[PDB]
Amino acid sequence: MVKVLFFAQVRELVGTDATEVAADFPTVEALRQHMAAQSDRWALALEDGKLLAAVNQTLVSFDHPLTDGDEVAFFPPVTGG
Amino acid sequence: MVKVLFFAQVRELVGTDATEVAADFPTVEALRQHMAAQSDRWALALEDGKLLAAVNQTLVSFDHPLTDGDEVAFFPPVTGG
Amino acid sequence: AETKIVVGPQPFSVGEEYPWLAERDEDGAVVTFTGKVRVNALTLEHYPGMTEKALAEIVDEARNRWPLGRVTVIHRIGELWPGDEIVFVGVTSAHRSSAFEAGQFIMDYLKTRAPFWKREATPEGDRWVEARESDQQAAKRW
Amino acid sequence: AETKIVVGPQPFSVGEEYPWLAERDEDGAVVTFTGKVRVNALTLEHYPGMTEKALAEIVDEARNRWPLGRVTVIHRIGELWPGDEIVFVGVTSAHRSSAFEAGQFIMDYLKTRAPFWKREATPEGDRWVEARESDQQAAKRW
Repeated sequence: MVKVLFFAQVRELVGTDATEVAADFPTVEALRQHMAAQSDRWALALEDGKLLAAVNQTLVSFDHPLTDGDEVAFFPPVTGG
Repeated sequence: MVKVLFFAQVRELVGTDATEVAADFPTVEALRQHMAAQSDRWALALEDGKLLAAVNQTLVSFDHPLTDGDEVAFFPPVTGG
Repeated sequence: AETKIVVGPQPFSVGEEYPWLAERDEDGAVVTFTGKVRVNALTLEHYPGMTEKALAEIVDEARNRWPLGRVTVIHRIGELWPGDEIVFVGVTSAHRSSAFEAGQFIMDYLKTRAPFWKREATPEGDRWVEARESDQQAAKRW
Repeated sequence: AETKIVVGPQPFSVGEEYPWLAERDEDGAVVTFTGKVRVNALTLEHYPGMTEKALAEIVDEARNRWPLGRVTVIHRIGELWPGDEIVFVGVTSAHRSSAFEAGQFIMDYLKTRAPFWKREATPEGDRWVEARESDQQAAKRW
């Protein structure tokens, strides 16, 4: 199982803050592809070579491996400061 | 006439804040050489390729020309801030 | 030396933050940066937990590159208004070049690595602020 | 925009100086630098008249290189003690890189072009502080 969090535009488009997905994926990208394929709104939300990801609260490339218990977050380029 | 001011170590060694010299010199360096040649304490005070000069309150190279009425200052490298 | 990291909606005051930063006599140089919002509310969304962790990691890396004394980083969240101060970075060092360099480094990294997102208000609806490639360049140069 | 230059023996407070600097909403970035003395009194001699002129000229040049809003430069004179704040530079700009750059530029130039001299106290007599070639390098790089 992997707990998936969303922020900003990604959150608005998917319509939820978080979801717990009880399935195994090898990488962040594999998870992204399977989530995006649910429906049109999901594909819109998880589209892009700009999209960012964090695993266990560390920014990470999309080839980063996933295991049971990880926290994964998808979000747009940051705009703080 | 040229009014000559001194600061820091230069001031301490020459023993005065200021002096008005009623004579013409072509450049700051010419003035420096003539002042330095007065005595041993003057040569000590106005020695160096570190020594700085200002004419009319602007930092200046030692080949800067002098005229009647100028304010000239001799002082060590600055150490503010 | 000590590090202060604060993420919250409450306003900060440079006049309140400066004295703690400047307390130590051994730190001859103190640099601060304040970033402000330049009628239409801005909201700052963040990732609870990761935001504080990210900020701590940025300061950690700054300490590896420069000999720093006290450091403070404050970033606000929630709804803010034009003119509000949004971010504060304070750094001390024995000498000025380390304080200036580290202060700018911390901001460059905060702008690219801290999970914050700005949404603006505008007459006809909300608009998410766009990130800038120039900030990626500013960060990667270090 | 307005420039404040102060040369005098009186102490300053960043908490007092910051609000004026930060007043304008159009200036999104505010950078400050404070330099401090790190038992033995230090005295700061200066050249009356030229000192104020020099400081004004440095800020003038900074304004030619960067789009600056409000600027404040304060430098103390007379007798100071370890821990005393000696110098303050505050700069504002629309964006952070101009404020950081100009703030450091102003200090680099102040350290090489402003007529100030430091004398220290030490047990067995007074000692004039030595200038550093590294400050000449810092200034000429700009």
